[PDB]
Amino acid sequence: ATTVQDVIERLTASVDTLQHGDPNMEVKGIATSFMPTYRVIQQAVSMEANLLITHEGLFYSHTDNTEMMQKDSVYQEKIRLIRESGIAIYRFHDYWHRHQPDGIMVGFIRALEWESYVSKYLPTAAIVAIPLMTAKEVAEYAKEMLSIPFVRIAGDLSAPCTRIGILVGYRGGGALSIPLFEQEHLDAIIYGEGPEWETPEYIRDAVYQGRQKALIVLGHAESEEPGMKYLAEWLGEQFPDIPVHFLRERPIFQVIH
Amino acid sequence: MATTVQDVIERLTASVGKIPNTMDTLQHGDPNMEVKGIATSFMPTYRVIQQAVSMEANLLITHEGLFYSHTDNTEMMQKDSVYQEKIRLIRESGIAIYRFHDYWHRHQPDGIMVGFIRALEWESYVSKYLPTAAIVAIPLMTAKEVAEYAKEMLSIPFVRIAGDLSAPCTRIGILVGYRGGGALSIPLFEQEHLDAIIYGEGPEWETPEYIRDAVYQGRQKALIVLGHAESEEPGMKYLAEWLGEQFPDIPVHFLRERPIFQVIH
Ligand SMILES: [Zn+2]
Ligand SMILES: [Zn+2]
Repeated sequence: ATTVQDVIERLTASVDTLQHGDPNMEVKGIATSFMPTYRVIQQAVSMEANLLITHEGLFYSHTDNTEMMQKDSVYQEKIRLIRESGIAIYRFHDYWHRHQPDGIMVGFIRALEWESYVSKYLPTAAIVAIPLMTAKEVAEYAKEMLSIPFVRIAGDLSAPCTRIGILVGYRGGGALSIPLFEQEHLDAIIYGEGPEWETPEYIRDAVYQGRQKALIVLGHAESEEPGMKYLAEWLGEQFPDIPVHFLRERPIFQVIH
Repeated sequence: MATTVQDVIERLTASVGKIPNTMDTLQHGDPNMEVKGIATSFMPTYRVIQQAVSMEANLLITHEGLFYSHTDNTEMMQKDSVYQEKIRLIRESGIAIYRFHDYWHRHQPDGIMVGFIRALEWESYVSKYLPTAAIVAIPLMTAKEVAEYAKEMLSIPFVRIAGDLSAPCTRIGILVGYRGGGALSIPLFEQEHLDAIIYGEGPEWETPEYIRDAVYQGRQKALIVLGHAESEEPGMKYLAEWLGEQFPDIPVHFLRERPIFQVIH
């Protein structure tokens, strides 16, 4: 007779709020996803999952924008679907990141089958030491393992890489990323999203100065969806009598080239 | 009478009142130096500075900061050889570097925005200039066609599109630079009844997800994301054209940079 709040308690004790729904509802199935899109909510209904665990918020902000969205028709139609669906939606974000090895990062490393190459887990990043690959080869490897349509790369595509730093989510900014390059003697960094005018411009200059360095930018959702698939596997083991599944979304962007 | 660096600064900041703790400052050089040449750029990259020196332009006017932040970092400027070698180049360059950002955006028509609209040859289609956006009413194109048009007119290798590539687009909002976030973009979509928005850069979890859901709900809307430099370089090219008019004896050149990213597909 596991309830919504029972699941939240197990998640909160492995180491973020119930955006909607009855915490005392009995859980009949669980979906996980990076983003609680309108279509993911419809898919949860079709799967008869009445608890959706997602990484991001419901209404396109990390802050509470409910008042600014009250007159918005997209918000109104989404809240109408949520009320009709009877689903509960829980945002699981900070806890998973703050675990000893960050669970989002662990999921990413596992998706790339790089468990055996991890040199160290840092609070904000992980470091891997791999057999030599060019930066373009690392970019192609990540694209293939993650099954994503495109990646972006700054700097030297031919840079020989044996030490790589990984930062998931919106962690590509210069304050987190730039110090790692010489502190951990990195050839390249992989990250999800960050300001275009910070770490990529550092790499542009470094390559201009002759350094063989590069930056592989995956996409924010692309960098964190392995963590949410990993979460569904963990939840399915924690609750073996409740069906639990990851829902993947389509890429947010298409490239016009 | 010759023209000095501070002379150019004053001509640039002339019609805009003083902005409190703006970082539109002189990053390096002597304000009383005479200007033999002027270069404009979006970003003061290592190569941009080398080219300005090589062209004997001794005043570089750029939109962004010198060390990979909107706030330069003395901590980690000390270590890291990349920062060090760039500082060494600047010092031995003997050129003046002035960051023209807020005052450019706060010109009566946003100078970055006017440069962008000129580069797309869309001045005839402007419906209004808002403080932090422009609205254009264009001959009907699909969203994909708008994206392809922007890519061709700006001479850039790729653009990205969220939403409905089939969306019939006539009313388009434009936000240059890092203004694509939902605080600015989402109100505009329903206040100004936009079919699409073109912007430089913004959080992937804000406006693109709004449009994803809009399209899931049956709306025919799209988002075209150009890149930060791609959205603001035309504004610095236009600044070079303007500055040459204002200082006719001084050679003025716009220094374009490479795309920051290559796409692997
Ligand atoms: Zn995250
Ligand atoms: Zn700008």
